[PDB]
Amino acid sequence: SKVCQVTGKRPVVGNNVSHANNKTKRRFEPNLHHHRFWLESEKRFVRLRLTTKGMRIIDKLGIEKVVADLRAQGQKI
Amino acid sequence: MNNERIYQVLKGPVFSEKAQVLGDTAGVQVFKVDINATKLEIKKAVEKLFGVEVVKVNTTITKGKTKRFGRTLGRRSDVKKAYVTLKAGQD
Amino acid sequence: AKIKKGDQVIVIAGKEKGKQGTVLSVSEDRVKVEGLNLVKKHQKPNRVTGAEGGIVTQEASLHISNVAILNATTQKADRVGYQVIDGVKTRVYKSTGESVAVA
Amino acid sequence: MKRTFQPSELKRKRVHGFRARMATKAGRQVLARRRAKGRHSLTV
Amino acid sequence: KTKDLREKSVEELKALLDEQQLNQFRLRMAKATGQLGKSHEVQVARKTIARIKTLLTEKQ
RNA sequence: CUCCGGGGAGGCGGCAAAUAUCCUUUGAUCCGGAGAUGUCUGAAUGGGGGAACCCACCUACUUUAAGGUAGGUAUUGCAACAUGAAUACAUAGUGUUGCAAGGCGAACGAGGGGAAGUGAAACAUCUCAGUACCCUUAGGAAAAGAAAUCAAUUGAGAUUCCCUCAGUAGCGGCGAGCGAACGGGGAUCAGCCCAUUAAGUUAUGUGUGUUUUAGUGGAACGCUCUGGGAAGUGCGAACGUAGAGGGUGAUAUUCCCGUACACGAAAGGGCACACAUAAUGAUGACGAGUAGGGCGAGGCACGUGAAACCUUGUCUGAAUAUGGGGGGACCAUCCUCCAAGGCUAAAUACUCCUGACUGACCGAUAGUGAACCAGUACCGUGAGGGAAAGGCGAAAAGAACCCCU
RNA sequence: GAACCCACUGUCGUUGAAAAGCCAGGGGAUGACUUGUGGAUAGGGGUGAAAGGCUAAUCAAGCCUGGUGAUAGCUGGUUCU
RNA sequence: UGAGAAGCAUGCUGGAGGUAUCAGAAGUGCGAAUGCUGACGUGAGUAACGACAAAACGGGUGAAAAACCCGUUCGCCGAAAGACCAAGGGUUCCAGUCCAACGUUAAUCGGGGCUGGGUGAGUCGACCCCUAAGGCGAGGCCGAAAGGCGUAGUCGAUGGGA
Ligand SMILES: NCCC[C@H](N)CC(=O)NCCC[C@H](N)CC(=O)NCCC[C@H](N)CC(=O)N[C@@H]1[C@H](O)[C@@H](OC(N)=O)[C@@H](CO)O[C@H]1NC1=N[C@@H]2C(=O)NC[C@@H](O)[C@H]2N1
Repeated sequence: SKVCQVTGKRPVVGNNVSHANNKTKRRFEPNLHHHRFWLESEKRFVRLRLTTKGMRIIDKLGIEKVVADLRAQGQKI
Repeated sequence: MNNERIYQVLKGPVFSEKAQVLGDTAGVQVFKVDINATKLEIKKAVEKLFGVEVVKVNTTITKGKTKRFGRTLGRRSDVKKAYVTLKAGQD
Repeated sequence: AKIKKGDQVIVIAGKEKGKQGTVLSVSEDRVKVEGLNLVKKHQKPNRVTGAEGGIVTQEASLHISNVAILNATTQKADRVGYQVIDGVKTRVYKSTGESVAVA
Repeated sequence: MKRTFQPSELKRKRVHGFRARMATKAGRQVLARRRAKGRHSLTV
Repeated sequence: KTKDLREKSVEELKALLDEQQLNQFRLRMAKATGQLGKSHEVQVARKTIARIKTLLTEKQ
């Protein structure tokens, strides 16, 4: 399903609101996509399904820290 | 085979005109047997408990009747019969 | 306040009130007393066993509360209590406290 | 004339049978409702 | 009869079980043929078998 | 079926009589506690399958014939061990052992989605309503909880529930409608910690207390009349820490079962307290992709409104105690608190169940659909729908025998 | 032109023998044929050599259970002196 | 007896409950709603008794015979109105016994009631080995959840195998 591995983001529900104030159900979806990251400590590429905010967090903290954190939550990377 | 099953296989004789004629003329004994008894089981049981020689065993199953006794409907159990042919002159 | 199979009782209620006899059986809350409360059964003949029928007289049970044990010394109705004499429980007459006489 | 009910035991069991009901969650809910109502017979 | 069975050992109990089962078969056959007037012996044997099995599992 | 305890004259369950065999004072039936056995289907788990069936494999013992007995053989997750590619180290993958989970079931809890009929005397904003329904998942309760909270004499002091404030202040095609807070009075009261780690909670073992699962004793009425039958009439007695109730041939404190009261446990279970040993609390050490901001939505009584505050799908993005949040646009001054880490009982919600007690609740077209062999008969492919039907007599004493047929 | 598959005309039947038939005639009958068994497509959906036809004797939106005791400025009824 | 809703007394039936006065509470009063449930009328002893292939007589049993049994005649079908298999049904099969209800009439008869019998396989069929359409599906891909699809496999005859 559409879940970001780094942040846990998922689609949420909301409304389309028209000019006459008609309200209809809608969904907001994350900016999800697949990306390969080079893990040097393991000499391999890891493929993650994540968002652009996930990429920003990886840029901030390093891929090793993020991968260790995700493993600590029971994610089989 | 164990003696427990050996003593449990055979239930009793059959008393009817057909059974009597078969016993009188053909050297055939008709038994009521356990519903799950096999032909080999019946052969071994008869041979052990009567000291005769069995040529062959024929088995048939008759489904129980459903009758309205009083105000309630009841059903009888299925009965398996065994035709046991003895060798030459026995029993 | 038990009534047992061999006691001597006197009827205190019903059409047999005032008569006495030996109890023949106690079952549930009903008691049969020999010679008392007789009914006439019109027995049909039995085809299988022969034994042609007829009008027979037999005892019918009364309610257990309709009889009382008879005190042999006083010839009066009485109630029953229990006393632990020695180590055994024993029935006694409430009027005089004597042990119930085995018949 | 040909009427609507044309019996067939195999089709009856494969469509409405115990294992067919057990195969889906809606069928298991059907069995739960019939058990709660106390039906003497659960399935065909 | 329970005490009498109880003093016996395992081997004697296992033998008595076979004798009682054979006797049960004989009694059933006699009742089926109709040459058995007294009928309580089938119940006695049926209870004796159960008592023997109970004592066997108790001792083992 | 076995053992232990209770009980003491009968019993072999009911419709459902009757008969035969019988059992039992050498202790039966029956009652309570603890064990033994416990076929097949069903999460069903050795494979399969149209539920109650079909077909198997491995190991050990046993038989002599085409078998028997005992055990093992599902999947997934975790851990240990062994093995092991592309590819050199490795990794993926594979196997064995051990541990755990799955399913069912009332209501209450928490979370993920979420209508329309209707009202507005039409209808789209709005209402109905976060209701009905679907989905996931706990516990005996759950959730919340120890201020980056309110207040506005500079005061209060965690959370939850009830009464009031008040149909007030406000929101609203300013329509129909929706509808607070502050303060006050009550219920219950409790705080403790972030790496040598707290309160608390859960298991196990021992001790004490209490309760529960059979049971025992248990007072005292006669005569007379009516009557098929007395408990009713008339007369006179007795008990009462017992005049609750039920039965007995009509209406009984004293006929029976009981009731007040006084005793009672081989053995097992529940709860409370204390101690002892584990674990857990506890991968967490003062909180950065965080607070705040632009765009789009949601929640707040509050529908974009002068709209503060909370949540975030998207794009961004600090200061870090000489610092930061709030006080309903916003600024200054004052007051107040310390977010981006946690645990925590009670007052609160409910009834598939167990025991006792109660009703100006019904009495067979009523009361459950069902007082009775009812979720049955019957109807439908199926989901599903769904009845009718109580009363001889105190006691069967349920009509021997004769007559017509 | 028989079996088989259809259904053009007429009488009868219409509380029927039958909730669509009988009888006398009629069309196709080696093909775009008829038929058994077992499967697939599910409700604003399916399927349709197309009639809004068919989807269990029900179809301009199947059936069942829930919202639900929908709403009805309409019709009926509303019990002794 | 009273102005009324109603009250009072008593004969018969019935066989165990009823209840003044004054207060108190309501499932408190029925002719209608094409109202609901049960019972019973009118039509009326009226229509009808289900293919127009068709019956007649002698004897038997029996309470009773147009319908049952035996016999002698007559007639109808004969590409089905005969003989089988699958599906479906489930004891309807056979014998004895009974006639209330069921049978569109009666019934001694019956697919009706009651009691007892009856289905015998190495070669027939199923089971079994094999696969089609299609179903399920270890891992896997996808999806708010439920779930959708699908690989290796595993089922599935209407077909192949003594
Ligand atoms: N001058 C003229 C003379 C003429 C001459 N004579 C010739 C003549 O012409 N004669 C005519 C004959 C008349 C008639 N034909 C005879 C007849 O009919 N016999 C019927 C015989 C069989 C009868 N069916 C049996 C029957 O029904 N049992 C009932 C039944 O099981 C059940 O009842 C319900 N609810 O279903 C039960 C309720 O609990 O009660 C049972 N029974 C009970 N009794 C018991 C009791 O009292 N206490 C204890 C308990 O045992 C009680 N249960």
